[PDB]
Amino acid sequence: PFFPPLYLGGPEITTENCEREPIHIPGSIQPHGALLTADGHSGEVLQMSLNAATFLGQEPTVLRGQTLAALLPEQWPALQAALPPGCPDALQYRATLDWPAHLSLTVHRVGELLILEFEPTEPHALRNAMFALESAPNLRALAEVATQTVRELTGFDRVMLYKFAPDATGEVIAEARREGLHAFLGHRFPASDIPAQARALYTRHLLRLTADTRAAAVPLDPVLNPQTNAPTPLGGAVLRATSPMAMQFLRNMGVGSSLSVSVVVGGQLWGLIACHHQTPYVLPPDLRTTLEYLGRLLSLQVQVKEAL
Ligand SMILES: *C/C=C1/C(=C/c2[nH]c(/C=C3[NH+]=C(/C=C4\NC(=O)C(C=C)=C4C)C(C)=C\3CCC(=O)O)c(CCC(=O)O)c2C)NC(=O)[C@H]1C
Repeated sequence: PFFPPLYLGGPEITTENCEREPIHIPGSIQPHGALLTADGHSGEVLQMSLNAATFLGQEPTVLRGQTLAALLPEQWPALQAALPPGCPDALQYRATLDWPAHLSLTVHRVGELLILEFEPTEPHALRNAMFALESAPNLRALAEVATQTVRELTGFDRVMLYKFAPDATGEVIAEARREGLHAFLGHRFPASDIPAQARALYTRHLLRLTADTRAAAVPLDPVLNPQTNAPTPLGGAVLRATSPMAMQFLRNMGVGSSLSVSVVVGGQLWGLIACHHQTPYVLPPDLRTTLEYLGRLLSLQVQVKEAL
């Protein structure tokens, strides 16, 4: 059972209680984007990341109480139509906004709350890349093709296929890596390195990232959803702040930027496409959607090859 988060008197997480960190409700985001939450009926802005002015041109206390009908007149109708009450929380509305300078808008619904993520935005290849995954003659070749394809798409310094054993230990079973990096191929890691609540979250929410492993989280205020007087679920928000314990592991590994995609086989977390960059690095939003698609395609191909 989860500890309370830090803003509800919960303890700072240690290695004795890795699995009890409520990573889905950090009440904070990464600073490379802005997050608002809004009432799913009124469009009233209820919560604001403290950096909202950087991206949206208005202070949190000025955005607070304004409606999405006022703030996003061109998107609000489509947004309402796209994400009705009771729709799946995996369902996304996506728009490209003109900003005086594009801004990618990603929206999902959790209960009666809309969660709005704003971050800056920037097939012949992909088709051949899919056919390459399809064409791999065994699981090892599939793993190698998948890591090299993702490295070519992203430019990440390292792309690993990280496979879970039945005891939830992990192993790097393939990797594409920059010249000069030390090999992790064949290295195994304890189950606690990706604790049980992270594995559960990653079965439902298939991509997460840390753009800068040194960056302080930006608070969401007010931190509790005024609808519920309870924490705002951020498991479906790519801007969600990462566990400080996970961020520290990456810094100690010389990793400035991390991104992973779930590999899901018969509804169980099989592994991760796990990416590192030495330098902080914001993967463009369009490249993430492509990487989510490849994760789904890889998941289907892994299920087939392992039966053999
Ligand atoms: C006491 C808690 C600890 C802990 C928690 C923790 N770890 C994650 C997430 C990840 N850990 C990963 C581990 C590895 N990445 C590698 O490259 C290697 C080895 C080469 C390992 C072992 C990975 C891949 C993830 C997923 C996220 C990512 O892709 O960067 C979480 C969840 C983070 C979040 O989503 O907020 C947590 C709570 N890790 C520990 O090592 C102990 C100290």
